[PDB]
Amino acid sequence: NVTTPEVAFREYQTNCLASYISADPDITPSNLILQGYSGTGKTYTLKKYFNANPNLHAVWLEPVELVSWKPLLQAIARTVQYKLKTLYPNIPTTDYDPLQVEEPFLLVKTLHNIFVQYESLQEKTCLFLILDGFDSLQDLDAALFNKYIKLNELLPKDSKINIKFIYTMLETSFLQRYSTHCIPTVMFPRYNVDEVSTILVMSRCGELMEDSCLRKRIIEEDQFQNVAANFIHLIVQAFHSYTGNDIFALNDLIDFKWP
Amino acid sequence: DPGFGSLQRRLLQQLYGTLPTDEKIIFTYLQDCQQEIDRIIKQSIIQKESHSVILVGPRQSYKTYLLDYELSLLQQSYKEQFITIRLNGFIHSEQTAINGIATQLEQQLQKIHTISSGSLTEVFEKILLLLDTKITVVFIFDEIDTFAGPVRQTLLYNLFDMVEHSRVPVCIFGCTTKLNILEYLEKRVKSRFSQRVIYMPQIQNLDDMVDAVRNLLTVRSEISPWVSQWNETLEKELSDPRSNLNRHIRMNFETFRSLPTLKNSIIPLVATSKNFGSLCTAIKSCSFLDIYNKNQLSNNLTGRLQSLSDLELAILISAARVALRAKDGSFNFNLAYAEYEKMIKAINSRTIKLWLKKDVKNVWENLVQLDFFTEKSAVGLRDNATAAFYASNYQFQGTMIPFDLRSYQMQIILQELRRIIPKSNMYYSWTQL
Amino acid sequence: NVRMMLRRSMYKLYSAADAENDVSYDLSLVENFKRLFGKDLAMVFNFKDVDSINFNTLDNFIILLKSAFKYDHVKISLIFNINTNLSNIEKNLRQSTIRLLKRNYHKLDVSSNKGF
Amino acid sequence: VIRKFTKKNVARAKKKYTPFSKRFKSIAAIPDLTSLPEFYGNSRFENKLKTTQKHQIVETIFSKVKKQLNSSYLPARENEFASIYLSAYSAIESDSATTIYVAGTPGVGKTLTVREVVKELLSSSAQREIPDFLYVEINGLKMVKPTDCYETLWNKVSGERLTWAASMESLEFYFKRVPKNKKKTIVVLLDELDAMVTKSQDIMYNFFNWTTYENAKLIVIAVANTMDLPERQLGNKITSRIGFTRIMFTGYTHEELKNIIDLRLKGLNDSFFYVDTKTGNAILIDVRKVRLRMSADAIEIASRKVASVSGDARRALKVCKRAAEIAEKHYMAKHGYGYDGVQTVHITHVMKALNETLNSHVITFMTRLSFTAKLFIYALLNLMKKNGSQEQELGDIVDEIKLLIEVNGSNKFVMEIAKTLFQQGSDNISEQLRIISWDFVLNQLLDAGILFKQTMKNDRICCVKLNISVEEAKRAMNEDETLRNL
Ligand SMILES: Nc1ncnc2c1ncn2[C@@H]1O[C@H](COP(=O)(O)OP(=O)(O)OP(=O)(O)O)[C@@H](O)[C@H]1O
Ligand SMILES: Nc1ncnc2c1ncn2[C@@H]1O[C@H](COP(=O)(O)OP(=O)(O)OP(=O)(O)O)[C@@H](O)[C@H]1O
Ligand SMILES: Nc1ncnc2c1ncn2[C@@H]1O[C@H](COP(=O)(O)OP(=O)(O)OP(=O)(O)O)[C@@H](O)[C@H]1O
Ligand SMILES: [Mg+2]
Ligand SMILES: [Mg+2]
Ligand SMILES: [Mg+2]
Repeated sequence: NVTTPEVAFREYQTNCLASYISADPDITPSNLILQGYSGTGKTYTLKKYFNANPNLHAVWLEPVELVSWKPLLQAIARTVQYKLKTLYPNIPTTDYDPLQVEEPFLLVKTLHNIFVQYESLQEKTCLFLILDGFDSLQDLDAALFNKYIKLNELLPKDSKINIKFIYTMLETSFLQRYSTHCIPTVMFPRYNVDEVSTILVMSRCGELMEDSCLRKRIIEEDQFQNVAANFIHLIVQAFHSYTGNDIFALNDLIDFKWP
Repeated sequence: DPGFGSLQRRLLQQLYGTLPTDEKIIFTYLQDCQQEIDRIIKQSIIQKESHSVILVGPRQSYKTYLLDYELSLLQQSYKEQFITIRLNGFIHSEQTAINGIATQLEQQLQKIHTISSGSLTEVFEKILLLLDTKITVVFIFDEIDTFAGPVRQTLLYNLFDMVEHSRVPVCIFGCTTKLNILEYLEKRVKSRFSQRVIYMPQIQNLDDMVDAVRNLLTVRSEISPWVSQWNETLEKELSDPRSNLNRHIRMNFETFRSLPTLKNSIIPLVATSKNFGSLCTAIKSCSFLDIYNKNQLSNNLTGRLQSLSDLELAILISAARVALRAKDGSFNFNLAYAEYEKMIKAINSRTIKLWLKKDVKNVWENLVQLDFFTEKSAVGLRDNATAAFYASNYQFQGTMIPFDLRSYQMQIILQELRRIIPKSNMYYSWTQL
Repeated sequence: NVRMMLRRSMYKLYSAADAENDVSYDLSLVENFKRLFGKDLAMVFNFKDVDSINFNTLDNFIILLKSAFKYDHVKISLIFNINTNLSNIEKNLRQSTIRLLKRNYHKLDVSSNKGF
Repeated sequence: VIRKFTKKNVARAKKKYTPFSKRFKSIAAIPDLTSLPEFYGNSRFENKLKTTQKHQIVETIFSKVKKQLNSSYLPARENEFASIYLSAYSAIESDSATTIYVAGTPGVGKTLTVREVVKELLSSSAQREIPDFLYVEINGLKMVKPTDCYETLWNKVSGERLTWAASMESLEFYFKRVPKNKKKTIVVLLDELDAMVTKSQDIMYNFFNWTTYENAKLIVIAVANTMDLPERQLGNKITSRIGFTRIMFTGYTHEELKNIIDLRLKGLNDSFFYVDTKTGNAILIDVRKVRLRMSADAIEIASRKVASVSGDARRALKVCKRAAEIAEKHYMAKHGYGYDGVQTVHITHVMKALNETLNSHVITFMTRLSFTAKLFIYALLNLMKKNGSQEQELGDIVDEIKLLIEVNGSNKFVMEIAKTLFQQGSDNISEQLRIISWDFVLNQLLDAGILFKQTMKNDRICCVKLNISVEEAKRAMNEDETLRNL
């Protein structure tokens, strides 16, 4: 009942995403972790999966912008309210102040008060709260993630709206701190040089071939795509030992050395 | 066909435990513990006795599952006889637990037919007026060790006094992982506790895991045409001692001994099947379990090593050589670069581009970021938010000296690199001293 | 720390926007700026005595401010008051931050000794 | 106005700020406080917790024994009762102010006999032998803040609600300047006084200082768990200046605990009951007549075991209740009875109920772990046997595990399990630096409290210690048939 899109070297990750993320709350886990290092395509694969399934209701939060735990709780309450009133505009709701959430218990109380006024819905739905970069929080004590694992236990089980948490994290050791919780985890291993080269070609050839400097150079004096791809492989062959398998650093080097 | 979709949905709801209460699956090795819990709750909601009991067991040892199944069993027969207050030790602090108790009391009393209004002193006085036939109040306390702190254990004292002396029937279920939970309590709190400690039953033998898997995956209701044939395929694979399923169950029994760990792998095996024959082939081979196990280890220190470039690997080997020769295992960027440059010179004497210091700085930062290196005597990620707040207002000495002089230590030693790096690599000979 | 940098920056941003309903002093004020005030946002950060600020904190703050690039109504300018030289600054910043800062930067000798 | 932070959940009580020194113009302007309907006390939440039952409870013959051994329901405390009663009676009849400090370990009958002294005093005041008095009970472990006692006592005295500092000045002005003929005597039970003195000694010194006033008419009974609490919270000069009565409460002996238990069971032992044979309901006197008994040696050894360890009445009553519960569980399982000749509670039931308290589950938990967790504990025990440090680095544990796998290559089990431990039985998985489920069993042993791990982000040099002892670990690994021969 779900659509599995094509991501070029993330087929297993997309199949696991289709196996775990569903509109039916009975067959969906409470917490899901996508673990991978920088530039491993976690955000890209999750965005492709959610845009391939427009009936899935997802709220995107990036916790690097919130820094501390209290703005994260306030952002959860505010964005959940906003998504619900632009999703169900014919349900009259009391707009709770997100700034009243100053404790995790206050988040539980506020989410309960938000969810009780949507009991008039027909079927049980899923709210996907994507915490894209949980361990990119700047303060980041060990005890914070345990509050978010057990958050669903304090909310009513027979509610019409059920919150599902999808976490994206970077470091392996942070994840291995919580190994006994048995949360389903999808790994995003680092790409190899061939995969990085193909991703760089498919993501930058259309921007390089349509750049203003190249079309000024052809008037001052398929094959445009050939020369852009050849520049990308020349950059990779010259600088893969220096950048490693970093997509971002090779993108900066391509942008610096293209003109 | 909709029959395979119905069967796949049924298998997924059996694996997540989201069946109704009359169809809920209870493992045999848990049953006695379940019966004991079934006794205590039935002595509180029906017979109005007061109980206090702590459930001790590891994570994912079915404490919350059995408590929830008991409560939802009692909810379909005696729904006007009890209310439920649930607290969690991670979420509720010593102040907010009182507010949580009062809020849950006022909603649970309105679900059958103000305490929560005012300051914390007024709310706590009203709670003690309420608590210190009759409706049974059942408390479910998750992570009860956090409230048995080296600080005034005020809430546990009052709850156990409500157990001993109050005319309101009160049942406390604490839940903890700590085996020495009785040592956490203060003497007055321990004396008021009933000392009824239920240790959760462990898996003792392989047939317990086999029977639990047979309970989890057998469809015991004729809701699909494929039900009987899936059941006999399952019984044929679980009866063969040399099947792939029994091999993976034995492997889990010897490594994890965790049924939720096995369920997390079985769920996308069932959910990625496209038809009934594909599902039968997948349960015959369990090749998806091998692919899953390979994915679960892809970002440890082994799979991260195979993603490195040759310059990154050379810098890592040089840093490991300096760390092995050092007395305390400490090194910096300059010593690692000196080892690297003499290593490239000795290779080129017997070609490889020698990279400059400014280019090796980026490789060094990438090796620090991938947790191959670690700052010397670094605490890292603090235990609680107060320690992290104290650390965030301190200016560490490593953040002011230049980057080439920072002391670092290896997360992987040179012997481990010699174990993992293949023989055909051009830097394999420098994994020995 | 980075938290105090963001909290002071968003308090000053909200105060300056109100000067010509309380909010959280974090980067969601930046993304909601056109919803509250109706106009686009141009932030000019002036770091004073850059040779004195802890460089790990400054690097993490620049990486934090990178998150505002996905909003189409925000442009950010950074002004660095360098006292020693530029080579002393880039040896204390990480290489990805230097690659980020390299896209458009302008040097300006602002000393009274220049040219006499 | 743009705010720097917000406090949106402030709930403030409607408590006034003006103390009792400004309620009247002069000290001679104060009327008779006994003839006032707000002073001296001159519970609507029961009907919230009310419902109707549909089915009758089956009250089993053992449920009388269980219900009658509860702490909610004064043998052996006669000198203590006499001392507290004569001190309080002599201070009430002389219109004086006194304080009695009572100390002791939990469960020795401190609060019970202080309450019984107080009810006997109330009964004697009902016979007009002594003048009337107010009774206030202040528990230090039933508060949010320790200063709330000031809010509580004054609210029991005057009937008004003040903040704690204004309440403290009000109580000072009441005990100092208000004349004795215009006030009533007050008996205060200060239970859990160590809960109210942890931050500072203001409440202790204030409550003891108020009994030195000639106008106070105040009886303070202060109950605590240590004896040197006034000697260490106040100085010796202050405690000599007040001069409190000092009473200790030693733990009960086994004979006293035995008399307590069979006085709880005076009307039930060796008694007849009409028992419904199809349901199990019993009525104290198709129906069978069953006698019920508890043997003397069961109560004797229970009271002997409790008096050796703690000596408190709560533990003895609770092991008797647990023995009755175990007997009723076997009785209900045997007869197939529901919830809605001679029946005895035996010596073996008391044995089992005591053994649940006595025994530890550490060895039993460690013998049922996986091979990898037992491998971790065995490698740890080998490391503390070799270098003798009691803290081992995690990398040393990793190398010891690798060495134990590599050395025992001729063993059938290790040869069969090594592919599982380092490749998860798969040829597409590379050989790993850690064993499979390494961090899983490390986190499980940390969560169980078997281990302690220091906070260090380098996973190799981080240290781990056994948090239990070495002998339970040795007993656990010698049980395993795999570890004990290698
Ligand atoms: N499989 C892919 N196919 C095409 N483009 C890809 C793929 N993976 C990554 N990219 C490109 O690389 C960029 C970086 O990937 P992405 O931002 O998803 O990584 P990430 O793991 O979420 O990173 P971070 O940890 O920094 O947040 C993407 O925005 C996209 O342009
Ligand atoms: N209400 C529930 N309904 C269905 N399945 C549940 C429910 N509660 C728990 N489970 C499942 O039961 C299994 C055991 O986990 P459970 O949370 O019960 O263990 P636990 O010992 O209480 O854990 P912890 O100590 O970490 O709180 C898991 O697979 C979990 O998903
Ligand atoms: N002498 C006794 N006779 C009968 N029952 C007793 C006696 N002493 C104690 N008990 C029983 O044990 C319970 C504990 O007594 P009590 O509450 O007075 O102890 P305590 O010394 O004040 O304890 P704590 O320091 O824990 O508050 C009583 O409520 C009563 O049920
Ligand atoms: Mg991303
Ligand atoms: Mg639980
Ligand atoms: Mg007491």
